Amino acid sequence: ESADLRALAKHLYDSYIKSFPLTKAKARAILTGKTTDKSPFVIYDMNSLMMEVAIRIFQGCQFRSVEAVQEITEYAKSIPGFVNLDLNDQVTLLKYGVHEIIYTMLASLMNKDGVLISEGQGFMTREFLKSLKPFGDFMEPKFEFAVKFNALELDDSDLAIFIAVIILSGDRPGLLNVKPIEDIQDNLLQALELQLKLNHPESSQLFAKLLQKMTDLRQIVTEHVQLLQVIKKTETDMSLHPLLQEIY
Amino acid sequence: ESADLRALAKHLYDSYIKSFPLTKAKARAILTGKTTDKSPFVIYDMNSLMMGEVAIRIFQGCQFRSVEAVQEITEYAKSIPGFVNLDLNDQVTLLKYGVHEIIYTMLASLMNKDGVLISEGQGFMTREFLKSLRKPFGDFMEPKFEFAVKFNALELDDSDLAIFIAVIILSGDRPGLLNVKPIEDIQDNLLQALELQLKLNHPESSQLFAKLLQKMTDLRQIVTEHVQLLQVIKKTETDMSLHPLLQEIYK
Ligand SMILES: CCCCCCCCOc1ccc(C(=O)N[C@H](C(=O)O)C(C)C)cc1
Repeated sequence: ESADLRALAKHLYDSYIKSFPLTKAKARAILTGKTTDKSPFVIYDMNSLMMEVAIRIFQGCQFRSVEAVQEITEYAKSIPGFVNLDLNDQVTLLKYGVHEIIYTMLASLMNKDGVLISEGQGFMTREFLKSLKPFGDFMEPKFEFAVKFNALELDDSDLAIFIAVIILSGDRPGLLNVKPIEDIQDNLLQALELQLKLNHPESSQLFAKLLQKMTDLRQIVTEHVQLLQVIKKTETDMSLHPLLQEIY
Repeated sequence: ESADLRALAKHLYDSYIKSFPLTKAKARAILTGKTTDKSPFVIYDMNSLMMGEVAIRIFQGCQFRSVEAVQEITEYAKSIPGFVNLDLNDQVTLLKYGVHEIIYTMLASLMNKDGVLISEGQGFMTREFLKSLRKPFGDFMEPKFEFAVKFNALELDDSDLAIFIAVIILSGDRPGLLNVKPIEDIQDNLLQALELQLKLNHPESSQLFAKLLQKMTDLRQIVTEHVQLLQVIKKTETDMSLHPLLQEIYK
């Protein structure tokens, strides 16, 4: 029924809005399309940054991603059926799902020339990011993914359902009861297909093309974790990282 | 019109039968009870293999079959409407990156949880025998089996796979492509054809289209994994030759 499908899609949209402060609609109005309201502060070089450095930028993105994990966790609890799953499976779905969501939503904050930081009050250029040490290789593959992903011109109402599809994957390692997970995802996939067909009636096979993006997403995440343990061989020692590295 | 999509599906299935000598339909008839003029000889250990270095012999055997498969996939690709009209470097690029994703898709038709058909279905090599091979080589086929058991649960037949194999070839996110838009135009048409085919062939099968497309992630990971394993071999086995066609596909 278009009935419960449209009703599920509005439910998820409203919950997405409540859970994520910086929407895509708002990031775009700030980005290359600019409201004549308040320009963000631009970080293009060391002196504008001041106004290790590659390590504190790295650490700042960790702080932000820990915040996002909690925004995504509350969103997932609004997906019908998610909280009725086995508690271990809920934890497993979030553990393996959260990077994919982070890089998905980060694309909403990026264009080919940079990424919004600090709730949109800043803008760090793509060029300044490449100009770092081993840390110059972190954000480039996300910019390359973002550029191709944003070419799909999804909006928040589309991304709300797509994010739920990612969370309810079904193939995460260690799940205990796969069936209700794939049952929920089936119904989310149906809602996503109808949502794309009504929201983008002239965008042929957009559903299929969105699903193909999960390929690049999982490769991006796989690639991110390998660089993450490469720097466990640059930063290594001393103890005044107390509960800090515990929180991360 | 849906009528044009059915004709596209029929064309591709017809070329598939012509290009691939061992279909899933024949593989499943050999594997299951069915025909007993098709019963394979089973290789599960050294002496049954001796009756049909060992690890390397088996690996050169896989290499030859792989080269054979590239030739068959290449023949199939030329039948995909528009493929031969595209720029040449791109045809080559599409084949370079598509070939192994297709080989591991079609290899599932030859697999069950216990082993894999070989020598055009005359033989069956056990999954445990392949895993007991010396070190680097015991690890080649096991992720392939793991993929196949999940992929075979979709219950696709050759007419479904013909269209899916064409979707894979005509990607357009392949590294180094010159003109992406004519590629995506073909793939869009193929995706409509796949979508209609699954809805008609598997009517009671909810969201099979989405589930099948999601499987393109597992294929990408298997190739990536496989490429890492081959780097190990090139260093431990300096007296061993990869095939030129396979060398040029890998970079
Ligand atoms: C069907 C007639 C010949 C039977 C041989 C069956 C052996 C299983 O089929 C395989 C097994 C492994 C591969 C494979 O991954 N080959 C690798 C590749 O081309 O990347 C390496 C040989 C390089 C390809 C085909």
